Amino acid sequence: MFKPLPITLQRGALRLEPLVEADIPELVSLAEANREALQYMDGPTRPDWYRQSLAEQREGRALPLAVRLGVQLVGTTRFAEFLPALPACEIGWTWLDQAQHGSGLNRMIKYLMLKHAFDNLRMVRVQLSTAASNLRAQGAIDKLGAQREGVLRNHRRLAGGRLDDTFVYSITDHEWPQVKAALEASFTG
Amino acid sequence: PLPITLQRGALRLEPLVEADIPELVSLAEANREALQYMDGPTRPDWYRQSLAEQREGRALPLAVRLGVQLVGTTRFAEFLPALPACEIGWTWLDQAQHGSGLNRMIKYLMLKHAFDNLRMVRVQLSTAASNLRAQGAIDKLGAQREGVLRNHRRLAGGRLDDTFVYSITDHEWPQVKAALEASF
Repeated sequence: MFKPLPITLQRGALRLEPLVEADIPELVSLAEANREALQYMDGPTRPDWYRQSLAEQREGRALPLAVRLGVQLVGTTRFAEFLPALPACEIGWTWLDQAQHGSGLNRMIKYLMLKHAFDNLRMVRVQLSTAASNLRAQGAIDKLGAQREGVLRNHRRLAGGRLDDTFVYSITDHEWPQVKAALEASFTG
Repeated sequence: PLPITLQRGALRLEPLVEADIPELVSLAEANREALQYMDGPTRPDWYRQSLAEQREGRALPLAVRLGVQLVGTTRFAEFLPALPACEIGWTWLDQAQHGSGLNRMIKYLMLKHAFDNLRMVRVQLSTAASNLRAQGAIDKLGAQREGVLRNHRRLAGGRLDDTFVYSITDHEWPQVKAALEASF
């Protein structure tokens, strides 16, 4: 019996709050201005993508989050692919407005969600995955301390519809205390 | 995903229906011993769960018949419609078919349907890291190990275990098909 509940996470001006329908126009618009950075995820420029993340939430298959800095929307991320009997999930489907590319915002987001996943939901496993072609995301997930677990062939389509492989990484609950220590050792006080 | 009938001589795979569940549960209870894991074949809700996913477009569970006789079940699940891709698994057969090769011909029929009818680019298979038997059967299919997912499943007694994930791409399918055919 695992049922995910809505969560807001904060640190300073950074707030992760449950995605609602009233956010979709602004997020779609911001994603479109970030079209070229989104070449490795197919969906964030279409309104349907956010409606389907809300549908999955309605069946308790996801907790999609809007990312705000102060008042302004800045992007999205989600917990998803719940394995309720473990419990396990996946974190990803993240994008940020290019004004935040390289400020440690992405790493702070993964930290907040990882901590919530392991410390509060007692996940035994958090999966992270990305396109085989998305080298930047592979390096950021490695620096998280996740371990690559495999490469799934012909497993996703990029923005043009080209077939790509998927790199799959995970953190287990027993290694999380070490991962957590190293992540918080990396944050500016 | 849509209902469908796959056949090969006496072997027939057809969509699972609620009316088959009593006989399948009963037949698995006669094979209780031979089912360490999985958890499922003795539980009617395990079958109804798969029927429910089918109404949501997420699984295609099949009754396995030899002639008119129900001998087991198997399914397609984990659909990725944009690729398209899926997983085949959740197979069990009563012990009269143990070591008879029916398992591999079932996989042959299912893999044919996924690649040659549905034109999938990826068929996934997986098993517990502790299930050495199922690993050897998957190897002999020619499926290539792709990943080891840690803490990815609970075994029948509840303990955490890793999952070995394998796949067959569409380009490997010709050779997989020929090697399956040669072994019949």
